[PDB]
Amino acid sequence: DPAPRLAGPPVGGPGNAAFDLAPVRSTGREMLRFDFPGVSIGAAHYEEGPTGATVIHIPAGARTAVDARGGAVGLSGGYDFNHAICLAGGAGYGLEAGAGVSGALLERLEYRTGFAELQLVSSAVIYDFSARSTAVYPDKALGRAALEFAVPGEFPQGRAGAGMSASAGKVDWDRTEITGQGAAFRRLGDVRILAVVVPNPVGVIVDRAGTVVRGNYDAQTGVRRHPVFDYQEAFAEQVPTTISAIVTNVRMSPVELNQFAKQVHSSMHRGIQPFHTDMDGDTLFAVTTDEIDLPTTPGSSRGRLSVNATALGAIASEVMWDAVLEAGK
Amino acid sequence: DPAPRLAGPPVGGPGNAAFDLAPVRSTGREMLRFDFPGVSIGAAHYEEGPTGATVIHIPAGARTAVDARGGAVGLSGGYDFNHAICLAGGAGYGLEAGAGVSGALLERLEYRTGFAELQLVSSAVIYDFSARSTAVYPDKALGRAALEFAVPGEFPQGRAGAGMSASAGKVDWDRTEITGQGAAFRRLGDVRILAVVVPNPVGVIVDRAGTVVRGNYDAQTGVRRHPVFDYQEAFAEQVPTTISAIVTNVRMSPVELNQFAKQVHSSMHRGIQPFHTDMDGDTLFAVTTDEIDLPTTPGSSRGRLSVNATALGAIASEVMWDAVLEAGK
Amino acid sequence: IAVDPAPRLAGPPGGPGNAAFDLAPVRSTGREMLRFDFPGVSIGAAHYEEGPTGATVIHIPAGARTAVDARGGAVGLSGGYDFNHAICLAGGAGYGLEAGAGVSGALLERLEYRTGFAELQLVSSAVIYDFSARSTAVYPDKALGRAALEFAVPGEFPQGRAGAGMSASAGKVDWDRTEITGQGAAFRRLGDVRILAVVVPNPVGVIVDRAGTVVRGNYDAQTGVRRHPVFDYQEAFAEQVPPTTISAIVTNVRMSPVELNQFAKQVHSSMHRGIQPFHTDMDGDTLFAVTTDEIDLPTTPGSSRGRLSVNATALGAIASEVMWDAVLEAGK
Amino acid sequence: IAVDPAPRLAGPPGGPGNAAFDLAPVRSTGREMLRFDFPGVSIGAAHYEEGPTGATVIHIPAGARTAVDARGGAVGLSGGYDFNHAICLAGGAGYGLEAGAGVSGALLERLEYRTGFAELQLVSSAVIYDFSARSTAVYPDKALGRAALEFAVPGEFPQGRAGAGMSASAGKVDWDRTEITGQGAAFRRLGDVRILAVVVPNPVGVIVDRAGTVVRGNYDAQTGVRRHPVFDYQEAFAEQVPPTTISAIVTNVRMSPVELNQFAKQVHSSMHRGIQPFHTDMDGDTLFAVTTDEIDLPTTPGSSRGRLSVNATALGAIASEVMWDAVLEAGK
Ligand SMILES: [Cl-]
Ligand SMILES: [Cl-]
Ligand SMILES: [Cl-]
Ligand SMILES: [Cl-]
Ligand SMILES: [Cl-]
Ligand SMILES: [Cl-]
Ligand SMILES: [Cl-]
Ligand SMILES: [Cl-]
Repeated sequence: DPAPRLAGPPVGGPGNAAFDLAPVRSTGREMLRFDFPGVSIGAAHYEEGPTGATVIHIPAGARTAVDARGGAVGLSGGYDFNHAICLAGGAGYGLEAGAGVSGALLERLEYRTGFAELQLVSSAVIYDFSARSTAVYPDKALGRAALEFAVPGEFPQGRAGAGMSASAGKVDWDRTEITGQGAAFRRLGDVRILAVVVPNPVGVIVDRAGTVVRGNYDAQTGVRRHPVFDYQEAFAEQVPTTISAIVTNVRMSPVELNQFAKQVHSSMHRGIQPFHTDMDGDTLFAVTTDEIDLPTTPGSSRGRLSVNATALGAIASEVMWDAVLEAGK
Repeated sequence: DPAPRLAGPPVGGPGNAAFDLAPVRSTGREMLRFDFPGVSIGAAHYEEGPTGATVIHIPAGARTAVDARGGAVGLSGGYDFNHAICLAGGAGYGLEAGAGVSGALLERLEYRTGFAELQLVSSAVIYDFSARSTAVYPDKALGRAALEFAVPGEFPQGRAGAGMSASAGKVDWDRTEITGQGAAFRRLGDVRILAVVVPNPVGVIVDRAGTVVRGNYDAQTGVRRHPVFDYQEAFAEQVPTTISAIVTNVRMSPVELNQFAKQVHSSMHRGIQPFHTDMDGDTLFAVTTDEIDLPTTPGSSRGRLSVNATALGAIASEVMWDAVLEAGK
Repeated sequence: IAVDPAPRLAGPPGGPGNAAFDLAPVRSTGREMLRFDFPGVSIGAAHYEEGPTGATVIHIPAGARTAVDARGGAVGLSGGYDFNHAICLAGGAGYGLEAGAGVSGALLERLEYRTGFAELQLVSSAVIYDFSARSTAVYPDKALGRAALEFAVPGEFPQGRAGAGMSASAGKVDWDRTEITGQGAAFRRLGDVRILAVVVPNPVGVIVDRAGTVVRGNYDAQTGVRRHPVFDYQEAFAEQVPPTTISAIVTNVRMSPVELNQFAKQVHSSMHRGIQPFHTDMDGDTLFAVTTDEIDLPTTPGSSRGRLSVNATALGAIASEVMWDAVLEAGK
Repeated sequence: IAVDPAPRLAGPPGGPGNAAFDLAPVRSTGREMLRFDFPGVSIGAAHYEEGPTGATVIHIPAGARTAVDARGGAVGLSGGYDFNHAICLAGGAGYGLEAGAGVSGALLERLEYRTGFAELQLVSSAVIYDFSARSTAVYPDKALGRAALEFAVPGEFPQGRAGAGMSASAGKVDWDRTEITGQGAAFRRLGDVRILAVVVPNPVGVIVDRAGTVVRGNYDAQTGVRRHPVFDYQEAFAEQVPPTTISAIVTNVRMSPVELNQFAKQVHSSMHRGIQPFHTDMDGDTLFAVTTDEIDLPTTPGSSRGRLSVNATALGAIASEVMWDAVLEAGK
């Protein structure tokens, strides 16, 4: 039962043109540290929003699967191979941050443009305008800044980057609470799994016991409700987005990687409820650096079908739940 | 903590040609009764398998969305409008049951064949051969029988129809348990929601507290395990299907219905874990009889965004969890 | 081909169904047999005279990686697997998917009822609606699918009114101008490379040759000629709004799942050259792209004819021509 | 069109990028202006001489229901929304998606920075890779997209080397045979019905006319003629294996989401008539089908020209011809 963080009602607010916007390097509430060679993370925000962008930079490039769900997807690129993933606020306007990343990467490549040297950035967005009283959005300059701020082995938890103005629980805006962004990391032997998430759900964040921990908080009661209780009573009366990434170092074929993405994404309906709704633009990127082979056969002491991409997906699903809970903390 | 129902190892077994197969009307462990005009359910099995088929008959026809996930889908038709949904065992061979339904419906239509009089049956299957020691599968005659046995307002819970030899928890077959089929029903005002499920998951059935209730039972310990505990230890050591239907009477557009299907299907990763894996052929049919309008605006005392298809999806997700728990009981 | 200019109007359309008849499968021989050299690939074609309707089965007993491309609002598909031991094409609209169950059951029996997951016999099936072209309600049933498998012959294909093509037809702006088509196949061997195309065109649109001439469908008995449907459509709009094809490519060239899928889409779209309109809401157009995984593409795509000349796209372009030839055989 | 037979080889391809230049947007006028009567639809085209590269923006301020059809292995798409206030087509490969951000930001400013979910300004963008056709690394940036919006003119389209078409090219079996294309548009009014096609063909394949003649791309300077790529591909295989197009249709006819989506697929596939090969792994082919929802189809599909003559499929067939005309304008 954490203390509430109600977003409150928005107030006609100023947009980008009204300000000389200074990027700020986001530090969040605390820094997660981890060991994942070849992966860097940067996060930048404008205090003016507040709104921001979070960039996962994999300079060598990495094979990717994208799983998009719901009626409000805001996606650019969605490539099967990426040098960066850019997550941002600002609704569709915030896809501009990824253009800032792309242009910067072209500069770093000394303006080479061979079809194979193309720098590929996939971007996804949350609508974060109800949670504040301005129209500032992540722009090209903010995406460039997030890339510039990227470093190996660090992630700023909470109100940082794309998570500045993320919020949950939207049966009614009077009960919506600020979330954040979150990350979690596990290493098993040589295997590495990093989960990054920016939950801006219509639904609420739920822990492993089934407790609603963030979103749909009623100030009249002091208690959070699972949305289904509201929905069911609404029917009886009246009749008559989360953007995320997994990054791993395990080699998976295109088909395995795509099904892994679907599996991990669906697993997030455990910690976010409802999820994958028409109201949401839920988008997960599954990224592999293609470093570690799975064994040719899937046995172990733990079972005949225990070491495969599905197994990896189950583990990664837990890392992602932990990240969602970090974002809601 | 229910008593175990381990499937045990399969034993070269006989197939359909070896028997004079008599359809049996499946009664299960108990009958669910409900009120849903225009919907009938029949279930038939062969004791010889044991294996069976469950048919949802909507004689007027109903708009449908199909959501298929994983690497082992076995689907026929997958139509956007159906007179029947046929769920069966027998792996891909059991898709034949749906042909029995289709042919019977043509007969009932007096052999009319105008493109608009076409009788549309969508079928999906589970692989149920590891859970028994024969190669008998649901054939045309069994599908016809299931249709013949269909009645309004009844569903046979447990080991009935397609659920005869369904099983869960397949990290290792020594720990796999027999499930069944399940159904649940809710009425809210005029709104009706029926969930039908045949869980044959690689994963396990999980209740709302997070307890593993069916699948991955270790006879050496007397306890069921969430598969992720096995998977994670397998990695540390070695490196280095569910078919379902919702049926409702609420009018939804094609787009709403499709997103509703996705939402409800993903919600099942709460009660089945892992879910939507490469190993699974998970297929959900969302069917509406298009009887009840939702209101033009989505408000109620419960919230400004409380009465819409997403709301319906959240409610239906709970009905489906209840059905999954019925199947595992 | 030399297409026969003569009309073959289907005519209009209280039809009897399967059990009204003592249905004996007939091995379809069509108008002519195509012979092709592609070890591992057999084709069987069976029909019921009483429809007339039929099924055509491509049997690849090793199993072969497959991509499925389905378009339009009227798809009738079973299985649609990424690996198949057989592809079953049939008449009878959705009822004719039953033929593929006949194939599946027969293959299980041939496998001595083994049911290990790696032993599952996988059949993908697709259908055309062929009831407008005849009075009956007879459809390709499980017996007919089993018969088409039993009748499969290595390296032979019956052109014309045979198997699934027995009551196929084209050009459906008005049924008075619809003509019977058939099924068709074509084959090319280029070096070591083998490409087989099989098609059962039952289009809303018409069959068009490489010169742009409409050669089958939309025959107006009042004019004696076939014109493109667009002329009828444009005249219809000016007046009233005043101010399926099922097919397979089979090749022996190794393609990854991703390459094979995009090859399928390319070849399928290429068929809008020979069938117009195509991929419509009215159509259940479904193409299966199958590779037997026998021969590698070179690791680099060069030749004397260009730096990007030997790759899956190039193979797709070649296969597209084989498919157009098959479409013209069906319409001949 | 009368296509110019003369070659326009792109030539081969250490190129400077955007900030190397003081980049002034130029309003593109192309070779000729198409004028069309479609209230609510404007087109702006802007280029940078220093590329040369550009962007073409279709501005529909009411917003319009859209279906997106994307094919191939090289798609470069932003938004891909089911409802759009603008469509932005650009060069610069994935970098040129930035032009659409310029459009989006400008539209937000025009909306006085209102951000209610029902007020969100939705821009879908798609790109061609046009860097082989020039030395520079200049790409359509946010300023260029904003300029293309600012330059939008109701009912006018600049044909040829203009906007996104400034460095578009066709026929990429070998770059030595690649020719500059352009952008193209065509428009038809039939009764009350309006159909606009816009295309930016940068294909791997070639542009083909209705007679089957290759008219742009794969020009062999050693022969003086263009032949179909398949001749090169087949010769390449015999030797070595021995024994993007971005486009939009815009119409005023009401179509449901399902009809509009299948219309998009039909029209897109129809472009394999005029662009061959098409929908290849090599291509990022993306078509936007947009309806302004002004006029109903009749409730029944009859006319004197047939019982199934007035429906979305019929509209698709008509629109397919408008699109082929646009492709030929681009290649002229
Ligand atoms: Cl929000
Ligand atoms: Cl927890
Ligand atoms: Cl199993
Ligand atoms: Cl429970
Ligand atoms: Cl027909
Ligand atoms: Cl045989
Ligand atoms: Cl190019
Ligand atoms: Cl303007």
